[PDB]
Amino acid sequence: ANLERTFIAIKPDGVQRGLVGEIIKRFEQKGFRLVAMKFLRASEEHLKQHYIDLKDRPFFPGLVKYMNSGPVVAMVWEGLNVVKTGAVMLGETNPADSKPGTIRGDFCIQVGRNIIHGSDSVKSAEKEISLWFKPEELVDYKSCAHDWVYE
Amino acid sequence: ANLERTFIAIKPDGVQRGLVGEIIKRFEQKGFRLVAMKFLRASEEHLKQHYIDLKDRPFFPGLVKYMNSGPVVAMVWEGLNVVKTGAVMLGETNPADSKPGTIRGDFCIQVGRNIIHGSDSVKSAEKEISLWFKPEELVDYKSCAHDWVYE
Amino acid sequence: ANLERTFIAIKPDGVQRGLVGEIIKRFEQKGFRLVAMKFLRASEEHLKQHYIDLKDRPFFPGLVKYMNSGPVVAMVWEGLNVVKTGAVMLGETNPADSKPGTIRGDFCIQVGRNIIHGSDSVKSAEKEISLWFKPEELVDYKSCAHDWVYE
Amino acid sequence: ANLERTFIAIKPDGVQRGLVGEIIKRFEQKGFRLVAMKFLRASEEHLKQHYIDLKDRPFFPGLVKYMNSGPVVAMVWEGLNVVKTGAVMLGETNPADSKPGTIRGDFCIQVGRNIIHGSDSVKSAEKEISLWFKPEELVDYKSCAHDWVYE
Amino acid sequence: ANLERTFIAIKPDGVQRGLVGEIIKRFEQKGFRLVAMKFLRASEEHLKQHYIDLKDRPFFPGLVKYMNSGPVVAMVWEGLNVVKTGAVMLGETNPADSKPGTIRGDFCIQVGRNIIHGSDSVKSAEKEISLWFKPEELVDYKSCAHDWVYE
Amino acid sequence: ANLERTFIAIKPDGVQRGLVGEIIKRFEQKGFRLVAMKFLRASEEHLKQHYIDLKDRPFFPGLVKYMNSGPVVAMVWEGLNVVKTGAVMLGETNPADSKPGTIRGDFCIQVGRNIIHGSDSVKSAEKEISLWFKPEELVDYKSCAHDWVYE
Repeated sequence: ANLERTFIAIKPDGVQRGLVGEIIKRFEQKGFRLVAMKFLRASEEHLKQHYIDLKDRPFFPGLVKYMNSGPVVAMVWEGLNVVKTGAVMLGETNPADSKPGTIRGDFCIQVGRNIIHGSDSVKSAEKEISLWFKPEELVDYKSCAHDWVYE
Repeated sequence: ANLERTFIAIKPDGVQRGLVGEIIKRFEQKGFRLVAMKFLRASEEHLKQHYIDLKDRPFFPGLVKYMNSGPVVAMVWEGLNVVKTGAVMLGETNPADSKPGTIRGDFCIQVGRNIIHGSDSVKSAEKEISLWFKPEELVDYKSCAHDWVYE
Repeated sequence: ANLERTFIAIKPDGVQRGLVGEIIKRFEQKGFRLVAMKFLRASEEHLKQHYIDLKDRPFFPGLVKYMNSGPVVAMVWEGLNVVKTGAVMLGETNPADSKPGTIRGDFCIQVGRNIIHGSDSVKSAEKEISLWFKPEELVDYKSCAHDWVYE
Repeated sequence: ANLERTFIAIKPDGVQRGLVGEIIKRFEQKGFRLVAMKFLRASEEHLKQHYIDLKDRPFFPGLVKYMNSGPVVAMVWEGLNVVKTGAVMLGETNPADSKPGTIRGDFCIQVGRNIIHGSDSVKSAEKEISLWFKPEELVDYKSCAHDWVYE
Repeated sequence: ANLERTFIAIKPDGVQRGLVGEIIKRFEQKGFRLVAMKFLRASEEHLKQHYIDLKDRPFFPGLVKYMNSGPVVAMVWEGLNVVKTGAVMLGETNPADSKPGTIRGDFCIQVGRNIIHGSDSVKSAEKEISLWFKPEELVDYKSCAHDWVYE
Repeated sequence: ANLERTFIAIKPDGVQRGLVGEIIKRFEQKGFRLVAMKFLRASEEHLKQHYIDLKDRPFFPGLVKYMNSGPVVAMVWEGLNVVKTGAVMLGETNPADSKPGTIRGDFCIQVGRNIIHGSDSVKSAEKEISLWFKPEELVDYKSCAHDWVYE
């Protein structure tokens, strides 16, 4: 009954390279419902919170600097298995392993410029939704094609 | 030689979700030849015959009712290995497993609303072609690009 | 006036050149409803009835020859002002006078190879629909997006 | 000149019909800079402020109704003559007068379901921007391709 | 008449902004025949020859500097009225005046960064083809779809 | 490393079937840099050198015949791991094994009409580049988006 949500952020390279519309189209055409969306330059402290699990990695400062180097598009999407399916659609974390047809497979080359983030679990998703969105920014509506996407 | 043919049907949800053009385009761009095509609401009797091998399964009444709940686009496509290759282009029957780049992978979420049918064997293909089309609704012509698609 | 219908045929060149999906997509995305569709080689006799107002013109033989030279995709589309708007979408009769973004403007060059026909008036649409389709081939269903296309 | 901004809102019909990505791609590909974006159900109050110059009009309570009937994507885009040019890109107010190639020409049919709003003048834009966005929601960054879009 | 040629050049901003595939696709989809294509950084001397008519204009040095500032894609396309029709497809010289659906209307903003050049007459085309291409770089072949593009 | 180059040739079938723009777009959008491009009918003598290793095979004559039967688009592309990644983008040598989302998977059917060639190694690539291009045909410039594709 198809209420799972995931957090997806188009990274500053995705914005800079003019991919926002293309990426959103992929999620819309698949049948997922856009729940929330905002555009911002994320603060350093916010990004450190987001990537708290990577804080002791040598690449972490560079990741935070890159993730703050331009605006991101932050989104929440709803649908059956949106967490795992969203991850499939994005492609492997490293664009190198990413297959053609996927977002990273189609559009990027290096892991440190891999255009998009998607939650890696339901638990991570709910943390990330809380971090990036106030509850009232999550919009409840019913898609007109819902009964053709779901039995 | 006379090339292999497959039966492709765009299901009520694929029509409803506005994917008819997108789907046909993928077959045309691959180099397959459209042999036949019609748009209809398949009667429950016609669907009972299409799914006759499933007449004793518990889901059969619901399947037939669903498949009768909107029009389908019924098609025959020709080409080398079109049955197997068409099936790959459609993706796995469960969209949860279908890869980005495939029809079901790109455009749908749940197996009960999986937008499209393709024949699963040459046997099944000929069965399906004979059921859904009169032999005179199958058009013979040579694609202008045939000698660039086939040696 | 939202039940108006037009007759659209993809001409033999439009089929040969692989434009069936593209064409259908433009009608779907606009919000029009597909009512009927089939794929056939129209007989010379059928085409003489379609072009009956022109039977005494010198270009008649060549017109019927062209329209019979391969299969066409015959369609009925429904919506508010679909006749006039559909015509605008197609472009002008001469592709050279058809603007970029129209079907003829984007996809063909010469008036005698102008890929697509659309009815020129409601009167001609009603005539053409009857000629090419039996009433039982016209499917009645409601678009899930209807209430977002129409007030 | 180059720092002009306009207010673009994708109406509830454009969201419902899966056109958000499509619309953003058009502005991206043109060379305009996205300054702000958010997704929200606009309150009846907010909408009455936005349409305050029609309070005393027949069509007001149902307009405010439609515009509150689903979420909208509110955006601020920057560029030379973006107000006038954005308007041309959207098409005419009535989709029936909107040329193929424009957003309304391509995607919708009826004036009460015309998918998108754009500012009608520079003064209107600065009014709309200040109504719909906090100043801190407007992001200042430089497009990597700026020097290839502008002398 | 179907053997007319035109010179089309993607300017350095069109290459930088990743529009080469898109542009070529528009010409291919129209039915025109690619006759010659090369990628180069045009020399200052070459450019001064190309713009010989404007050699006494104040802006000529800056124009040559721009046009030398990155590579261009130089092309020759063949077809009926391709000089005039190519021009239409590109849009007006000033992207402010170019309509949605045209190359310039869809993809650029400022006249100085107007992404593409096409010949303005048969005489200009022949001059430009002689300047930019060696005779042996124009390739003779017949499109497989020629009889479907031309009567 | 980031300055690796590969050789990509769009075979005569790829040109004939109007896939030049589509192919180039896939490389552009990935973030690879176009270094060199020309369009020619490769002579039997040139193709004999290109396939020199296969000169004693029974299929060699028909291979050369095919590859000389129309023009090709020869390209050099640059970027990190572009040889291997380019290969993945193209799909397997046999279109039957090529996944949807790949060039051969999406656009062709038979191994002997498989639309495109890419280098199979760095060694091969440099050999092919020397054969197909003069060194002065390889253009040095920096992509405006370089710093958003690469760390």
